[PDB]
Amino acid sequence: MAVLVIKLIPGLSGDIFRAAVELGYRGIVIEGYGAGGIPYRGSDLLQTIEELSKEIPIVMTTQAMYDGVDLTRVGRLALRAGVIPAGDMTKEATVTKLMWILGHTNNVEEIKVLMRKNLVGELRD
Amino acid sequence: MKILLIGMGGTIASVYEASLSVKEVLDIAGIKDCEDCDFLDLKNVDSTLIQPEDWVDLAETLYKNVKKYDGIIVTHGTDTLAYTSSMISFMLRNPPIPIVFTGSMIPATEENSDAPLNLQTAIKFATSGIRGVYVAFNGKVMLGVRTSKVRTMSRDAFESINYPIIAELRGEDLVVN
Repeated sequence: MAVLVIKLIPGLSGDIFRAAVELGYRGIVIEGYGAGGIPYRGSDLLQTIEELSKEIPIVMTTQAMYDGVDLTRVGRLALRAGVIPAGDMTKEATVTKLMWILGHTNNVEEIKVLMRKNLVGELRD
Repeated sequence: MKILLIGMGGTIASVYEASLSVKEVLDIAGIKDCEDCDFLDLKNVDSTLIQPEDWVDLAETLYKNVKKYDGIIVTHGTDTLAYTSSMISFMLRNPPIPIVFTGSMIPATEENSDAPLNLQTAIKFATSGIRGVYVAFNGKVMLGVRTSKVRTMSRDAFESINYPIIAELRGEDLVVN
């Protein structure tokens, strides 16, 4: 049921993510840069995420206020690593949607579908 | 015709812990002509203490009352108001009535309180028959899953993010957007 929300900043490694899985956290939300930044050089983040993504759901939203995230167009990268996009969801809707889904399922492939589907108007899909 | 008001406490109810019951909150806020209302103090706690289990009880309760009332209002501390409203939106997929969260930046016992406006806003929308989960604040009504607390020291504390404002109480009119 438990969820960790981390804001991406420069000089931030995978090590803390590894430790959340290792602490029994069930999901991670990342406030990426802009429309979905994911550092892929000078950083183990892209590696580390690519590992943990196929264990727990790793959700990508933005640290900005307006305009969701568009990994399709750094983003494609993360998507191909296992990152689940929050699209245009609020931070609150993103956290609570994930949690709601968790207590129902543990399977990352299913979560990715539900997290992508518009349930109650939270999301433009 | 008939609305239920459910207290969870918050800054609106303090004399953040809810000293004041929800019925008392409505009174001091200045909504007198409401006996075709009922009241239920579910919590009476500082909202920064809100936990996922609190969400479960509220939704349980909300489920007990959707077929019993025409509209439902939940008063809340502002700090986590939008987490609750978002989570209830998922737990109550497709409510048959409006369900409207609100609260205030200034306690209702102060004479500058935004509680009168937010409460009149929630009332006007809960009697509107426009179904779903919403947040009422500073004259505006926002979708519960699209609402975020955006300012920490202003009356205009909440905003619809990536979505348009649902309605707006202008004078005594509900202008749907």
